[PDB]
Amino acid sequence: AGEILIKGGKVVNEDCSFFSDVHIRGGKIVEVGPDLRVPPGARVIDATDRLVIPGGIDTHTHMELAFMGTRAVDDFHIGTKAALAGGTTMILDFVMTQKGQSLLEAYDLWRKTADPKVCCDYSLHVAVTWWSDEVKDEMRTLAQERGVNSFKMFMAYKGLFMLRDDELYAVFSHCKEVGAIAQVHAENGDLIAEGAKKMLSLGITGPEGHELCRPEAVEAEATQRAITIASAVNCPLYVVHVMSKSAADVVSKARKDGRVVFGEPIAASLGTDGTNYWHKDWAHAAQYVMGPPLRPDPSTPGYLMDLLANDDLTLTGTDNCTFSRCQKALGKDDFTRIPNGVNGVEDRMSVIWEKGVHSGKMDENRFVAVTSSNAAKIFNFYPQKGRIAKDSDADVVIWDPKTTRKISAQTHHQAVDYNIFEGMECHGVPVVTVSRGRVVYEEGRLKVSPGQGRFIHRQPFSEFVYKRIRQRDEVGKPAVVIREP
Amino acid sequence: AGEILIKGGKVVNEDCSFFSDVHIRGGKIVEVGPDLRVPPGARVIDATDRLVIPGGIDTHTHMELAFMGTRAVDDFHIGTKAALAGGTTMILDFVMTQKGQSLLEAYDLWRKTADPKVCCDYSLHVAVTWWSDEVKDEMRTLAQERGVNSFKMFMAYKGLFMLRDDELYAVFSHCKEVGAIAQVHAENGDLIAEGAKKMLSLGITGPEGHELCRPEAVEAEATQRAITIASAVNCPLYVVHVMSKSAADVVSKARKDGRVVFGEPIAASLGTDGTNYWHKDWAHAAQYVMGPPLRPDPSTPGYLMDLLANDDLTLTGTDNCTFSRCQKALGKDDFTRIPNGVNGVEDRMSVIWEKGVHSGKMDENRFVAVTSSNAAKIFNFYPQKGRIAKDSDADVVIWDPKTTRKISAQTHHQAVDYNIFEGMECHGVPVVTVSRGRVVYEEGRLKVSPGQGRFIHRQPFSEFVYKRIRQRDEVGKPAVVIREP
Amino acid sequence: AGEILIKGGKVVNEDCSFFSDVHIRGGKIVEVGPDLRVPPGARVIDATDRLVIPGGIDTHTHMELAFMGTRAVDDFHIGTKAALAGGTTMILDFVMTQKGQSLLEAYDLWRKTADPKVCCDYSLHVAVTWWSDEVKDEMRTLAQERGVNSFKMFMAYKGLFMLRDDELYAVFSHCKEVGAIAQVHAENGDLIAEGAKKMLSLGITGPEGHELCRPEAVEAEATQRAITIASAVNCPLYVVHVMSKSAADVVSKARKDGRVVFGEPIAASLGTDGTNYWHKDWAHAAQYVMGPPLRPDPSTPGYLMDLLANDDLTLTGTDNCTFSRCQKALGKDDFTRIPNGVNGVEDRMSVIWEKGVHSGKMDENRFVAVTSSNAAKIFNFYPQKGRIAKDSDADVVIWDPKTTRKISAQTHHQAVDYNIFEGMECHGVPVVTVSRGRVVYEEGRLKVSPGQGRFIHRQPFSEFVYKRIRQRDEVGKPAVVIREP
Amino acid sequence: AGEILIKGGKVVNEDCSFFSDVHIRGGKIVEVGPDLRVPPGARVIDATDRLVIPGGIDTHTHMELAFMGTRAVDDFHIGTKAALAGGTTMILDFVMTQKGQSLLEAYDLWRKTADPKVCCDYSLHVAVTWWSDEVKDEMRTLAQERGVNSFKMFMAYKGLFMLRDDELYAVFSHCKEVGAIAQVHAENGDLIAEGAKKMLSLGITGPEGHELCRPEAVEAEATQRAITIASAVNCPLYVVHVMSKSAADVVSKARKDGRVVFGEPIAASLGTDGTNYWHKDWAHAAQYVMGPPLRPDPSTPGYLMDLLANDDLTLTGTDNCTFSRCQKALGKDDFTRIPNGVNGVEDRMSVIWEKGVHSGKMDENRFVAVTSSNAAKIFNFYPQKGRIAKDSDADVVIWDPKTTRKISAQTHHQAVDYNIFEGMECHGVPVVTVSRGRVVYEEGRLKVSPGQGRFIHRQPFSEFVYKRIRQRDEVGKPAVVIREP
Ligand SMILES: NC(=O)NCCC(=O)O
Ligand SMILES: NC(=O)NCCC(=O)O
Ligand SMILES: NC(=O)NCCC(=O)O
Ligand SMILES: NC(=O)NCCC(=O)O
Ligand SMILES: [Zn+2]
Ligand SMILES: [Zn+2]
Ligand SMILES: [Zn+2]
Ligand SMILES: [Zn+2]
Ligand SMILES: [Zn+2]
Ligand SMILES: [Zn+2]
Ligand SMILES: [Zn+2]
Ligand SMILES: [Zn+2]
Repeated sequence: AGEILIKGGKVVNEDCSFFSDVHIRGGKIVEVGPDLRVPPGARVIDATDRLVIPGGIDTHTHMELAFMGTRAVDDFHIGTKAALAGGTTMILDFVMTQKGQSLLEAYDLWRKTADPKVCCDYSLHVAVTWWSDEVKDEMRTLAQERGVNSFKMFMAYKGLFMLRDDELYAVFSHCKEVGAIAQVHAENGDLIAEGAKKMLSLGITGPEGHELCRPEAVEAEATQRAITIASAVNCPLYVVHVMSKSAADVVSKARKDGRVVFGEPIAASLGTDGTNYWHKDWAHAAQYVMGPPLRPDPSTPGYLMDLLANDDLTLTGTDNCTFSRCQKALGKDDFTRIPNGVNGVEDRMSVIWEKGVHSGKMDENRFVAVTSSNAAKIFNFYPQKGRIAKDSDADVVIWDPKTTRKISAQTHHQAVDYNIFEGMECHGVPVVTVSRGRVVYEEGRLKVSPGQGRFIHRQPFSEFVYKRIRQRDEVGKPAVVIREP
Repeated sequence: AGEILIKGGKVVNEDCSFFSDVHIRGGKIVEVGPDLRVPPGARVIDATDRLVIPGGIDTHTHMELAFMGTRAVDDFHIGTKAALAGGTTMILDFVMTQKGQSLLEAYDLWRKTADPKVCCDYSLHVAVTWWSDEVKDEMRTLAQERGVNSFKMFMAYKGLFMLRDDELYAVFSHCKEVGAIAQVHAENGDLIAEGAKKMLSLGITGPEGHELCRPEAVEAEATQRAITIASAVNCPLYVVHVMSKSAADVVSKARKDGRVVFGEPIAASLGTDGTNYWHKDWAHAAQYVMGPPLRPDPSTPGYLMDLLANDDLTLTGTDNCTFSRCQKALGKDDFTRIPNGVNGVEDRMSVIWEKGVHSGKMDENRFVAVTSSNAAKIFNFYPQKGRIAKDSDADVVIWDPKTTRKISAQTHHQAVDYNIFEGMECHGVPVVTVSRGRVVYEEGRLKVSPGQGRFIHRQPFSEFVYKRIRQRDEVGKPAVVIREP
Repeated sequence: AGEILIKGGKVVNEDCSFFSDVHIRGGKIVEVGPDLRVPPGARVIDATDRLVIPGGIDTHTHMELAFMGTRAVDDFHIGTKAALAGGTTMILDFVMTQKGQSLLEAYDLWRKTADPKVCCDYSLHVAVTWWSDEVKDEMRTLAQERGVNSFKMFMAYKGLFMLRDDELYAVFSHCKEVGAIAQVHAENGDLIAEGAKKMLSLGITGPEGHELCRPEAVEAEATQRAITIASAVNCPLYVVHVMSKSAADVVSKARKDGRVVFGEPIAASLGTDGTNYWHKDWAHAAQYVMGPPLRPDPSTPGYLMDLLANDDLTLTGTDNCTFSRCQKALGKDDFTRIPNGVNGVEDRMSVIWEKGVHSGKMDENRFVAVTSSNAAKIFNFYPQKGRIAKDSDADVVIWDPKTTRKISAQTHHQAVDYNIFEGMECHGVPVVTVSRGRVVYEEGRLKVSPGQGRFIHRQPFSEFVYKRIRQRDEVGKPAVVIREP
Repeated sequence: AGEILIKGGKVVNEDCSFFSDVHIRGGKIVEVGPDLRVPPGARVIDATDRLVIPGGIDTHTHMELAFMGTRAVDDFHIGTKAALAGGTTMILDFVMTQKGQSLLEAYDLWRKTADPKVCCDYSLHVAVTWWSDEVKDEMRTLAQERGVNSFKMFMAYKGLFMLRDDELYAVFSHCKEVGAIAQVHAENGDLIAEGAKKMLSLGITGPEGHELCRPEAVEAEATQRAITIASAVNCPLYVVHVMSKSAADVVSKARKDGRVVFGEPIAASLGTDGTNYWHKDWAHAAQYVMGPPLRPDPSTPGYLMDLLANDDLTLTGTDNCTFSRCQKALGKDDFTRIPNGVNGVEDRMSVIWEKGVHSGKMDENRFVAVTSSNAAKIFNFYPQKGRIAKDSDADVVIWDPKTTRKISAQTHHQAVDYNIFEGMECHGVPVVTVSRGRVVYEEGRLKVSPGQGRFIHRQPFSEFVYKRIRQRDEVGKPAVVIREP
């Protein structure tokens, strides 16, 4: 069996917190309540003075992605181990289909790579990086049979992944038809391409050139544009890696205006800023390079945390896409060649707790919402995950909100040899991680086998995403004026 | 016993909706799950094609209030009956303590009046309409022993209930000390007093004078002021009856800015507008008169519903404070003498469903949040109410979202002889109402006895309200700069 | 000679108003001051109780444009006559170069058509409707030798005039190089194309389909996008025909943010709204059809006037592009075939005075700014026009602000057989119009000859437009961080 | 006579810039034009490579004010000398009438003190620090006979100058009746009083306590409140010393909304920030203390300059109210006793040029608007001052925009022994200052006699301020609905 009783702790769900024990049997939570009996043989995890929360769900990872010449060093095995050590029990990774390549082939290739390696549960989003009848069919198959209800489109990466407004319109229309959510990388790829060309011609080859060629206006513009096209076809939209105040404000305004759109800041944009691109040490600066870039306005991470607290922004991922110091160095003379991507999978939970809960910006319940529950709602497996309740999956973290840990590449479990949060002292430590009903992390040690985690198959038409869309299809149809001919 | 099994319906909570039966025994929900056994003797309510939702909680009523010369016609008995017929199973009414009068006496007087009459559960807020050592002591007693964690302060009603900024500061400080929430009637009472004097001198004695003397700037101003004072003392704030776009925007901005404040639109401001004050029929116009007034900008109710959907605004009441046609007529020659107050207790649920869910602005789950769950969270009895779950109170409504009912003073159960929503066709009908585990409304008929309802005693420091306040007390203390003398 | 002395009136300039006579000799104002001597032979125009203002400058006309199959009925001759009768003494018309056609040929063709016909002064903007080395050269020639410092680009009209973001970037870059201002028609042409296709498939063929296929989000999106690209290249930008609140707000925000951008509402969007597209009479509805469309939110024209008063919006034109009732009827069965364009050249001045000055939104001086002075500043001939002062051109209107005139296609001087402002009672009447130092309109009668007006040759680098751009070129250059290799 | 010909320079007015000489005779500009003849005897000031601009007008000074126990060290003599040396040729100083004291007596006392000492022209605003029939009469006399059209009211300084909302309403009403503009010190005096009491009890006695007791919310709140009351009585309003982003945004929103209100940032809030209150050196920190305080958000001065460039904010003063290092030291142990006030009169022009024009935020013409022209328009002597034109007063500065000067208490002409802009390198130097047609400053040396300057008597109903107010009185009267009784 493996029975666990988590005793003495305070359960924290998105709605409220309460003292109760949690009885885990066979991969599931089978009872939640005060003073539960320890069945003979069951292991007791003593959660006295700890919070018992749903494991974190990272909506946004790229484990071992082949990108910009080289492949990310955190792979599905190490990446999921590092996740677990940081209190994160599921990741959602992007199938980065190449232009002209079958989405089903790319999906198959990702499942073959990840299935034997993941140490925690996971699922996949599929990038739609070109358009045709075939992609159209494949999206339906993915949504109805392969357990994927999220497709990722790019407005940046000109020549590589970018789609133009007419194609986004079509793609978004078909997302709505198959009951998928549309995710977008929202930056203006034409401005980025011109921008970088210009920074290089001016001899600005360092990482400050990377930020200067695509300042936050370029992100805010494409964010509004994506929302507008999606609003025109009544397709639900998800803006991945919101990095800037102005893009966050676009999302905030559109939601207030009743648009079905969700904004996802990431640990990087919540925990540090882009002043690091101006560091005198080139290696240090390059560590932070990713698209969109972190912003040189120091008030950014605090502001994004305030909007995350208030639900202008709704949930978090990390965009974990790591490259070692010697891989980043590929762009020593030209920032367009630094492989883009930062760490976060392991530290997300502590970073958000320290910058969001300890700071007084959000409460512990909103913390659960924005680290697991909302991901489960949008991507369609709530309350199977994201809630401590009978019948839910036993993905559970015992959390110490009072003790601190200092984040350091010297003690972290990620494969990357630096950490963008190097030195940060965070309140909020994952003391014990349970995944699929097994203790996989405790006393600073991991106990898990590659392949122990499972792919989570999801159904389309997630209710949290589609119930308003469908009611608007029914009452928001345009009408003709009846006239004499 | 009275056992009820509600079978075949779809349960709708704030987080998600799911098919399940609900077993009610002894005033409580004792089981929720699929295909439950009907125990011998238990009555089955067939909820096939219906939603099974928590009963509505009206945060804002004034049943039989003696006000402006006369007393409201809907009393605790008829008012709670009408509530039940409209799908609302709890009301929170205001103890309107007079200036210089003991808050404990006023509280006692309200409990004596309401206890033998209420047909559904209820609780009370207490108005703090003057300030002194005695009021200070009485507030502590109310909060610690009398089950009241909400105190109501007025920035309008000059000469009558109004408090100045220094007194609000003190009052708000002491609310924070006793773990109460501060509610405010946010209009500038000095502008209202000057405004009305001016409208009368210009011979504008009709109800249009009532709105013109205190247009929405006057509400927005006092709303910002209340938020600022409350932010200065770190006291949680609740703005009652938000009537206008601009005041709603103040609340929306303050929350985005991380201020602990909640905004409560009411059915009136969600379901109609203030163009009615300009109606050629004086009686018709006077029906809508209340403070703050409904606004002549027709886009108002739709905008307030959009902000309620997005959580800029968080929950709803009705400010039910009804006066018959012949009572309103007291101000035939002078709008300052029309007793202020409109209906809503009965129609709130259908009005919000039609204007909010049927319109596609919010989903059924957000509907439960803004009609019961959030009230229970703020006023500190969740999930005892506001949730369909084992151990919760059996206050449950079987709801038909597809059928319409037309609202009319001819068919309504309120004592008042008109209805501000006269003629409105609403999708969303309460077909069966269960209160304290008894069927009190079914087949258009009420079956309930005055006194059947119970006063709900609450504890202070509601966690949903105070967890951020307390963390800010711990990390947001101002520090001195250490200097050589 | 033709000497005129305008006596007894109050001169109104953009900065202030003052009593003075104005002495006109040889096409120029040669003296302004109190109690001027009447030289023997000079005609006195008695301006007692009248304002003496600079003639209106219409920044935005399409006289006799061949468009959507047919050509506008108001031609350079009738159009300029109608302008004069309405108090407007200069128009700036768009050379609508076709895709692949020489801009110089189109320019020559417009000068040949207009020179022998105009009855008042005029100048030209040139549309850049495709991109290449040749267009690049021609733009330089136009700017340096042909008196044109304004080029017009389209984000709408897919297949016809539309340019993509990379081309706008290049085009805007070259505008900056030649010291021109970039004008943009800011709507998303991909959304319009999809939108219309969809409205037709739903059998919405009436004019309401025209507005519904491109609601204001589509305008606001492209407006932000244009501003962003122009900000990226430091090119000054001008947004023509701002029709909606949301697009106006984009412009307002960008200016507050220090972006060099100007917004131009037109008489149509200041004086009426798009509810007319829903009129039961098809002919009536089609009268209002133009791109972007007038908006069905009735608060629009008032809001645009408030932003024009506050300088969020800076100056006005009419987009005068008129088609008779039988020409509009070309789209009786399909709104995509209604020739787009409304009237305004004649009524602009009275419409803006009535809706802006008489309403109390702006003063008479701001009225001069937004009807002549700012056009002269941006398009680079101030104070030669747009000011009553010694040495300025004698384009002068004697204006009665107190008397009303009702606008009617029955009394107007435009060739079109209807008027979108039909029935409007406007305070503010042009009683006498002086153009090039000659009385061309008085006692309701026109006295002017086709060809009397002159083309105004302008120089590039208008100081009002470029002084900030050039200082930013000097201090806003991006810098490299100096690092060890 | 004293004739001066200023030759070879570029004249810069609010509307445009142009090459011309300026002929000065007898205190007036008597001709402006190219290549003017030098009359025998006239002194030529060679303005080759210089701008010739209207002298600066400082709307906001307190020369030798007795305040908080002691009197400001810059008096009318030294203060006006320092003004002249900085390119400022007029100051408007506040008659600080004490509570219960005759406004006419205070006015007389200020004229007696200033008349024999001023070295440049000046005028006065009168503070209305209490309310009664007598103050009412005195305000009329001041406005009609004493040349004052601006009255200053306080929402801060509880116990000392503060007025409550009902009194502001009355005061603002009477300002409108006498054709005066209402100026307000907009901070919530009740919050300040509580705030400071709290900071002291926590042992925060340093200048950081001064800012922390009244953060920018306290300013923004009172700013909105003042605007609302003034909007209710249709009285034009002027918000003095706007110090914070949020208060500036209130003003910006109200103007966009068509409210007649003007915002005046000062040199301090445009040129430095409130991080200085946290300096380890107490003397340094105390130098910056004034009400409202400078703000610790470093983006503030840049943001205020952007809103000044865009006309959200309209004109500038300095609030010059200086106290020596040993006078500031009066509050060594208690920040409530540091005499409030900073320097600026001398450096305003260079500070604004460097931070506003050199930075690319505004052009030279907007610079003239916000340093002289708008003050002259609002306070009612334009174009007698604020314009280089025939008949205007010869208050003229020859300005070098290319050379820098470093500001230092070691080289400045103010009496105060420190400078809040210490060390700042500003482009933009006043090389020659002409006041009343005499060279009073050249080659770094002053040549002027105490009493040479004149008091400027103004008339009420300034047109720039009142033309919209009066039109709204005529068309914005509320109407009754006509009903059967
Ligand atoms: N961009 C980046 O740096 N991380 C992942 C690649 C992407 O999605 O943009
Ligand atoms: N105002 C009103 O009309 N209803 C209740 C009384 C109040 O709270 O203002
Ligand atoms: N569009 C329109 O209706 N008038 C002129 C053509 C254009 O510029 O769009
Ligand atoms: N406050 C200040 O520091 N300067 C002048 C006094 C005032 O007006 O507030
Ligand atoms: Zn991305
Ligand atoms: Zn990514
Ligand atoms: Zn109230
Ligand atoms: Zn109430
Ligand atoms: Zn156009
Ligand atoms: Zn046009
Ligand atoms: Zn002040
Ligand atoms: Zn002052």
